[PDB]
Amino acid sequence: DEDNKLEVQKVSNTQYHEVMNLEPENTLDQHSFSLPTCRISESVKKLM
Amino acid sequence: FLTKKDLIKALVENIDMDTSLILEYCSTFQLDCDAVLQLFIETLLHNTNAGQGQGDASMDSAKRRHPKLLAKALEMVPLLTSTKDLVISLSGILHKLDPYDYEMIEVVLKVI
Repeated sequence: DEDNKLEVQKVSNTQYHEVMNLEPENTLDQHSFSLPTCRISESVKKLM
Repeated sequence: FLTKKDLIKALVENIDMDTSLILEYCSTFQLDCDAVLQLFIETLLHNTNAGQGQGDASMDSAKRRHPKLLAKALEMVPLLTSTKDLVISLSGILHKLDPYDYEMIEVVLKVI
């Protein structure tokens, strides 16, 4: 509900321009948290 | 990460390092590549300048290093963007070099 947005609108009021001008070059090994390409049975997808 | 410069000395003292490794290390932590490379060349020549004097057998240990020193020094020169300060410091070191160390003069003048 919107009653918990009292602590949210106080965060979405900051204006920043020094952040979008800097892109960190830090990298991650994101291959360990995705699902590789495969062929699944349509029954499993319909069950999900 | 502003303190990540502290390793720059410790990295340079090692003879065997890749240049692209230094470039990516400087790029990751937002460090100037030209100053690090010129300091790397300065220390590369100073270590062999500081590797001499350990008796009368240091000449044989340095003579094999010198062609490798020049070969590794020549490749990073195109990677810099402003060598004016590097050349000025190299000229100062050359003026501080020994007159009977003609290999140092050969490598220094060729790098210039």
